[PDB]
Amino acid sequence: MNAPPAFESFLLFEGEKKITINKDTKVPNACLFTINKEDHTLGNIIKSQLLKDPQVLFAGYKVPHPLEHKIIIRVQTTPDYSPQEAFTNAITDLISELSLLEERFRVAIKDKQEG
Amino acid sequence: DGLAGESVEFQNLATLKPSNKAFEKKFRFDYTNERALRRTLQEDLVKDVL
Amino acid sequence: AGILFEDIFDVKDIDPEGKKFDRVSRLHCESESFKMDLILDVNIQIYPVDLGDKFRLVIASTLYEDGTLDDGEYNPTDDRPSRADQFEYVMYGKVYRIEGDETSTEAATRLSAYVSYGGLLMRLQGDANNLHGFEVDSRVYLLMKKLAF
Amino acid sequence: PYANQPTVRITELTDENVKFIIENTDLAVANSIRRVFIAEVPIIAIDWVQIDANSSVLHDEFIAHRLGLIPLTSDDIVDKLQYSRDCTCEEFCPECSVEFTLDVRCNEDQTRHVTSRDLISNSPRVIPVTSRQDDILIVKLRKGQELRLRAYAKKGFGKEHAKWNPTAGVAFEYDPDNALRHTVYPKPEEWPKSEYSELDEDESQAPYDPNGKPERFYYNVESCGSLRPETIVLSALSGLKKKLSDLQTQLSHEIQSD
Amino acid sequence: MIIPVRCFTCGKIVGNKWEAYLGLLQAEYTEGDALDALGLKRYCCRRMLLAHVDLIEKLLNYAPLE
Ligand SMILES: [Zn+2]
Ligand SMILES: [Zn+2]
Repeated sequence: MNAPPAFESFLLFEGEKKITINKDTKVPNACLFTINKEDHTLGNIIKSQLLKDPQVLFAGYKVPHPLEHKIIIRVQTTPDYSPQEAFTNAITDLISELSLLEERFRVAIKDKQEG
Repeated sequence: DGLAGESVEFQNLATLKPSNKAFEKKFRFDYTNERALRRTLQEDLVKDVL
Repeated sequence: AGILFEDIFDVKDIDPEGKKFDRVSRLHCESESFKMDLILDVNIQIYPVDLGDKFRLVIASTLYEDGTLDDGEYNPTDDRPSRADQFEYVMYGKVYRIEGDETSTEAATRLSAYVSYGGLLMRLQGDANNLHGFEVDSRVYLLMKKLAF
Repeated sequence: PYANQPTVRITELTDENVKFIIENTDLAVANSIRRVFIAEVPIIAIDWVQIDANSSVLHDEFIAHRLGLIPLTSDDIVDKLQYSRDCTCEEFCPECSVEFTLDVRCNEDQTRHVTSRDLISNSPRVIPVTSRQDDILIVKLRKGQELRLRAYAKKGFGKEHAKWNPTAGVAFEYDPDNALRHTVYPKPEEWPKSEYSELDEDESQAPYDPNGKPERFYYNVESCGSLRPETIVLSALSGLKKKLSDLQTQLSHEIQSD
Repeated sequence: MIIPVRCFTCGKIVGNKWEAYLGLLQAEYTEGDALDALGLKRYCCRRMLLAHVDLIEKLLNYAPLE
């Protein structure tokens, strides 16, 4: 009777923020990015892209509870490199790589048809 | 005894079932061999215990 | 300096009670000058070793030449000189037991340093003269390099 | 401190499935692209059934359940229509939905086979998979029974329900020879060789490789019939790009607000 | 009772194949060849034509009128 619907996994609720930044107090230059209504699709690629950057000292996400739709990403970089710009660069260059992959796949398909 | 059953742990009794010879050489603290005292205690205690 | 020990070894026997695990094995090595035993456990998978090979094992308390006694933490972003640049296999552990042939009157002549690198053990058994730099509850490194000879 | 330049090579292009290879990319990107292939792919499907007279033997909900699983071709319609939740009108508008109708009544003596062909759609291009192989049997009617109803179709993705799952099964596989030791075979000789394995028949598995990253990820996206496989790949990549862009915009707004 | 529309595990449409499966078994073909003649490679989708019971016929035997 109380099974949740299907739209509460991706659709935002009124008042609920898509992303929230929270600075950590245990170590300097460390913030936990909390993402709402998402899953491993949008966190694993960002985790790996952050891992590629050498200036990022720490990078990793988790799922507080599988039924609940939220992921926390913790990022810790060098003191001369804020984690906000690290996250922004990771997202931007991941977008660029995905677009390039799209373009290459499309040209490969169009060449494969009768060619 | 008057103790709760939660804060009790299994232990062993060192002075139970020795041999008479070993019990003497483990709980007597021989105060004659000054070399052992220098090895174990410091110089400012061997003279005091002697 | 911080060189707690330095000497050439050579391997004479590998897992003599039979290989138990699949990535670690016993290295019953021997010295060449100080004549001391060695029961080092290396990752045979990533760093294969065969019998007869010689290596320069150097137990050092720190990886820096100036010896600044690092606190202990992973900081890849570091441009300072590191002694590991001339070693193909470096590990980090903490010695936990220093057994020796002590008696009630005369001091020990042979000690035995037991160090555990987070699971990989080593017994550097030998005389009690060159093991003065080993104290219980202290961080140490390995810093070995196989010799081409 | 930047990403990589992946390469693509199609090995088999057909109208039912595509086998392509992605090289020089991270495992996480590959797995995410797979999961987007399965879950987050826009596609049209039946999601609102109005039953007026159902005299069949099956349940009233059974008809709707079966109708929900009937694929609908959306090669150039899914990109145009908008999600019904974000619509700015009332009732299922044709601009954001597609109407269907089914009116079959077994009059003759022989039993009827109500198939997907009976779904008369208002739009020409939004039809069940019957263009160019028999049709999806809905129910069987007998003399005296009938089934009249009309349904509307909307856009959705597999994350909401399995009706919007275009791909049948994605055969994701990387590193056919067990070179990275990501799996340890107790007896390698007892296992068969992967389809894409380049090693000879003598050696069982490739030797260990310490400094080696996973590359050359293989794909076998298999379309159910609604969307074309390459169309599925393009739509999934475009959706992932849109999600990344929205996340970047939200992060930028959050940073400026602070 | 009736053939499903899609395979539970995979998702491939199998609803439009029960009649064809019966016909191919009818002519001369046997099951082991009929299944791959229809185009079912994965073993997960092959249970839909082997394990399925066709109980809709008995239900249709109870015709309401005439
Ligand atoms: Zn509308
Ligand atoms: Zn199946």
